[PDB]
Amino acid sequence: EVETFAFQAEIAQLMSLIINTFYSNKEIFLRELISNSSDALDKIRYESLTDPSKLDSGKELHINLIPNKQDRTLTIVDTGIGMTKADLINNLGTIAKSGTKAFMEALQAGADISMIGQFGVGFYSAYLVAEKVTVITKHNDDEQYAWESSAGGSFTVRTDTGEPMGRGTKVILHLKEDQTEYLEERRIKEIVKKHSQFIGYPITLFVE
Amino acid sequence: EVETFAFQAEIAQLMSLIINTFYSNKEIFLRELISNSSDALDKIRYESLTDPSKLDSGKELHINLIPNKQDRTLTIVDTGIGMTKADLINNLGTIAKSGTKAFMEALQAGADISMIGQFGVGFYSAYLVAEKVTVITKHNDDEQYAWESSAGGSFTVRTDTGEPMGRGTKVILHLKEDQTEYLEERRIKEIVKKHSQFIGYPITLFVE
Ligand SMILES: COC(=O)Cc1cc(O)cc(O)c1
Ligand SMILES: COC(=O)Cc1cc(O)cc(O)c1
Repeated sequence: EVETFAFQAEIAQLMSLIINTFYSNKEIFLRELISNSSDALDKIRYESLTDPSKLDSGKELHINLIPNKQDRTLTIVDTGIGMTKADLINNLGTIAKSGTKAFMEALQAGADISMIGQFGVGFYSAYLVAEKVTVITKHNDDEQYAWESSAGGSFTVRTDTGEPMGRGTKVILHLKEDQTEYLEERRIKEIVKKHSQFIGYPITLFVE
Repeated sequence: EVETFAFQAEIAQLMSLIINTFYSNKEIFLRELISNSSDALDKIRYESLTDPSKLDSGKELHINLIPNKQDRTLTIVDTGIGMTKADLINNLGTIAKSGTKAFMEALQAGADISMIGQFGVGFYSAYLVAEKVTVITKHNDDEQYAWESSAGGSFTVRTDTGEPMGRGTKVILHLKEDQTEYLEERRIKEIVKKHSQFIGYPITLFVE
C-alpha cells in the first residue's frame, strides 16, 4: 500500500527553483544533509540524557556515507532521532512553508542557494544532485517508513519492509547521470574536510 | 524558595574559558542569542502546524531587544517554545557536555570563540559581556521559572512571580561595566545588520 501526496505549493516551488536555477556550487548538498544528521543525533542524545531507554534501539551515534557506483547512489545514514510518519508527511519535520518564504526573499535580496540551510530547508538541496531521493526512517515512537520523490509535485510514503534500521534516517540519493563525481572517494573526502570538519559525531566513508 | 545547583564540571569549565580567555570580538554573543530565539520560535511554529491550540498562549512569533541604561541591562525576549523546569536545569535544553567537548577540541585545533554556536552552546557566550545572566521562561507544559547565574560554578532556579509572559524566553544580560556599548542603539543595529540579517522573525529594537 503506497500513499501519494501533493507537495504544498511553496515546497513544489522551492524544489522547482533548486532543480532549474543555474548554479554550479552543487557540492553544498552534502554539508546540508550531514548537518541535518548531526541535528537529529543531537535530538536523540538530549532525550537520552533523562531517559537512557531512548537508546535501547541503538547506542551508537554516528553518520555513514555509502557510495555505490553500480546503483549510482550515495546514501547518508545517521542513528539520530528518526521521524514519525506524521513528520515525514509534514515536510520531513521542517517548517518548510515559512522557510521557503524567507529563502525566496533572501535570494532576490542578494543570497545564493548555498545559504539554504540558514532557512531550515537544506534537505531539499539534495535535488541539486539527485533525480530521485528515497528517505527511510525509524523513530522510537513509530514504524519504519520510506518517503520517496522525483519532484514533479508529489511524494509517496509506504511502510518499509527493507532492512530494519533500529532507529535514525537513511537518505538515498539516486544521482543524476552527470553528478557521479559525488561517488568518488577523493571528492567526498574533499567536501567533508571543506564543509563538515566540526561535526560532533564520527563520519565513516565506506569503501567500494 | 530558591534552589541552587552546581554546573556540571564541563559547563563550569566552558564558562571559565569564556570569561577568562582574551578575545576581543565579543559582539558575537548577540548573534548567538538571537539564533537561539529563532530556533525556539521555529519549534513552537512546527508544533502549531498540527495543533493550533499550541499558540493559545500567544500567536505573535517575534524577538524584541530591550536595552536599559539605568539598570545596565540588555534583554532579549522571544515568543518561542520556552523551556520546562527540567530543561532549564539540564543546561537550558542543550547537550552542553558533549558540545563543550567538541568546542574545546576545535579551539586547540584552530577554531576561535566565535564558532561556539557550531557546537550547540552559544547561550554561554552571554558571559563575554554579562556579569550575571537571568533567564525567565514559560513553556506551554510548565509554570514560569527564572534561572540565574553569575558563573562561579552555580546557578539558581525559582518560580517567577514577575510579569507573566504567556509563552517564550527572556534573557536578561546584566552587562559588565566596560561592555555598555551594547546598550547603544547604533551599536545594536550595526551587529544585528552584520550577523542576524536573515533571521525569519521580526526583531524590534526598543527605544529608551
Ligand atoms: C531537518 O530534518 C530534515 O529535513 C529531515 C532529515 C533528517 C535526517 O536525520 C537527515 C536528513 O538529511 C534530513
Ligand atoms: C538552545 O537553547 C538554549 O540555549 C536556551 C535558549 C532559548 C531561547 O529561546 C533563547 C536563548 O537565548 C537561549
